[PDB]
Amino acid sequence: EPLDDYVNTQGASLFSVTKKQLGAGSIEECAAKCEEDEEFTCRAFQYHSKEQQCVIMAENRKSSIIIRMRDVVLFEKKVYLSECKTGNGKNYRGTMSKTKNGITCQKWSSTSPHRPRFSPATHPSEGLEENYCRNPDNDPQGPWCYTTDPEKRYDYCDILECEEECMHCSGENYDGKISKTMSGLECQAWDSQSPHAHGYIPSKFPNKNLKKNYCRNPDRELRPWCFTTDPNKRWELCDIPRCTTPPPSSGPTYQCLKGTGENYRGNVAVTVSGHTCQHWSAQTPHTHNRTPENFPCKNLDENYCRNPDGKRAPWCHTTNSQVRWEYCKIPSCDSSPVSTEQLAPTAPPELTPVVQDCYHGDGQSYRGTSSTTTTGKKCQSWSSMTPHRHQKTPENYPNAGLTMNYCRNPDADKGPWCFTTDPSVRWEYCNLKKDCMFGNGKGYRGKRATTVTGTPCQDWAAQEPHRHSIFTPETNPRAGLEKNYCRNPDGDVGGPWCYTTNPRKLYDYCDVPQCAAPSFDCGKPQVEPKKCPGRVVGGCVAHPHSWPWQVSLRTRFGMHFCGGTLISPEWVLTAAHCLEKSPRPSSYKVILGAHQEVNLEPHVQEIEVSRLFLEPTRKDIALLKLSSPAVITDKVIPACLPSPNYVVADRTECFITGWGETQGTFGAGLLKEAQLPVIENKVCNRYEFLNGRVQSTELCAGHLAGGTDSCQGDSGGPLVCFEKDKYILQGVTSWGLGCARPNKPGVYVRVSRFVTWIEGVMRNN
Repeated sequence: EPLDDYVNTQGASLFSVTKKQLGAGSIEECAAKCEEDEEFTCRAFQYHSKEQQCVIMAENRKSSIIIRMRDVVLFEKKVYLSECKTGNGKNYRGTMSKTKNGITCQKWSSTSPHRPRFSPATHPSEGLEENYCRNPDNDPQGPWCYTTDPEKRYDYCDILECEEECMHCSGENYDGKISKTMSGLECQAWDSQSPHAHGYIPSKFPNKNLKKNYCRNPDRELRPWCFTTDPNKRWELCDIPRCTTPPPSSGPTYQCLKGTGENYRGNVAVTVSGHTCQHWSAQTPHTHNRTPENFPCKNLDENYCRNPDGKRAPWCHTTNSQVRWEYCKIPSCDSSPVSTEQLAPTAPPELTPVVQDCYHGDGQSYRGTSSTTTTGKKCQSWSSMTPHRHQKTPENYPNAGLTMNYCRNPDADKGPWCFTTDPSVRWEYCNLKKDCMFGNGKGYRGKRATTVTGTPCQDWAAQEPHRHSIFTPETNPRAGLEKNYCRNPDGDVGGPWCYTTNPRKLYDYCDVPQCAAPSFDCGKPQVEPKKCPGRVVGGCVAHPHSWPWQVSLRTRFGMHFCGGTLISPEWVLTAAHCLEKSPRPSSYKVILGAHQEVNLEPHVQEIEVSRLFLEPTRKDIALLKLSSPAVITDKVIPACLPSPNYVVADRTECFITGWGETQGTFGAGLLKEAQLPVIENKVCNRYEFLNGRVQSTELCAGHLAGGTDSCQGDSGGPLVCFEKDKYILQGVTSWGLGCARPNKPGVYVRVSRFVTWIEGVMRNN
């Protein structure tokens, strides 16, 4: 199959020895454009995917120094990662770190130990690089290394033996082939809209490796697992033949102080706390969670003790119990750690609401990612975090050429860019720089075709000038992408542009401006918005209506406890957890536009939802449809189509609009906010924490480290999809009460389960 040698964690490239450059637009086309040349089997490759420009580097991290950006990808085919062979040799590209007897980096092309068997040029495509391990001479033994010590070579210690169905070395090698279970039942597809309305096809975050249904165990359970086809068993332990080896050697170790702290040679253990601790002859008879036989020979000097994980010191036991997480504190020149890595957001709106007159045209193409602006001010010194707040720093990616005060290419989107130190623009240029649209394509039921080049583009089904195998319009057909009509697949916040009739460049815009849809569009900030990092409970801020997509859901007198969402001139979604108990007549209440509790003002929509509602089954998905049509206004925005058959994104953040209580100032008044991601598929439904206490067909949100759901008042708001570049909809925000309950969010309500009335009544009212 054309896919089965790719596994990468991304964001890198290099200042390589020699370099090469081509183009392509699809993934199967690789099998007729990349492998066909003899020049090398690419030890790194660099396909900048969004604009068909493609690159490759003749040498890699095994021989040269690194660079990084967003969308910049040191692709490394599993051949150059092949820490193995089986049988007489086939793909081995070892790099072995540290043996029983202390071998590490020394080279093939060294004439010592014995008359030179290989050097990098001695075959054109088997990679006889520096020290790095190979099966070259038809010599069938496989794992061995050339060394400073002649004594012996071929034996079954550093010959690793990957029985690939479970753990070896770090336990990351979980790319197994089996799928079967302890019960003898079988496991659900991720590959259709039945039996269940969802799938895990490869265009989602790659480190999951979720191919079809084979064993994935990313958090290392004691036995493998996943979702049974049977919705009664639902998910369960996977079951397999036995395991033994594990083929360990001297393995991995750190070269500077990111490390575990195991190597604590010290002749003491001192702290301010006490006197002395445990020589485990003291185990008589209280057994301890660590004892010396599980550290078999590791410098336990009678018993000056030795580190059991965490950081740079011992923290073991004493016959007293004051604090067991007391580490030793010996004064010495040990170490200098700092916080680390990842991400790129906190971006500015570049002053577009009536555009500040310091930008030109639609930026039709600039030789990579760039269609970018020229608003133009002062650059960031990349050896300081400066100036105004943004989520990450140069010392997150330090080896990427980021020494001196080097101006260096950051994260691709603008083209060659620098963090611009000014309120009018937060990024610009790297300091050594040499039938028309609904707007965003999602279900654009139309057929204009313009470029700024004027006339129609190419049809994406066609193979001249641009070409594809997979990405035919028919392959992604849900509202039609046929013929030479306009389609932005980005649906970009920058507006409609397309992979034009113009060959081999970024895009082109229409001849045509965006027709207006504000305050009825899916959920757009039209004045492009301010943003801040969140990850504080309740709310750091209560902004003047830049969250305008607001309905408040209220008692019979009109006191405030819930929220809500318009979805047409009469259609609405809200919560119901004050309802959700008895099928009464008109008096429970809804307000359309109060960003606040009792403190309304008369510009808000204040015709009550006299015609309350609840489903043919009572569920909190209340379409509190308006009696009348709405009285829409700019600080009171509907969502729209609450559709089934869409699916939410994953691991990234969702959001809720929050009419909850304050915590830390005045006791009542105003709406606050929460940003909150997808939870891992092994939390609620599981043996330890709960054993199945909640009905998982409702949709959640929650961090890797705490938050809320929709609190009081937050309830019922637009259940905002962060998809197709600006907010749209899946379900309604459910209930809410009880602020800040640590790491315990709650319900949001799905539409497909009750669709015959939930999407039914809202037809053309």
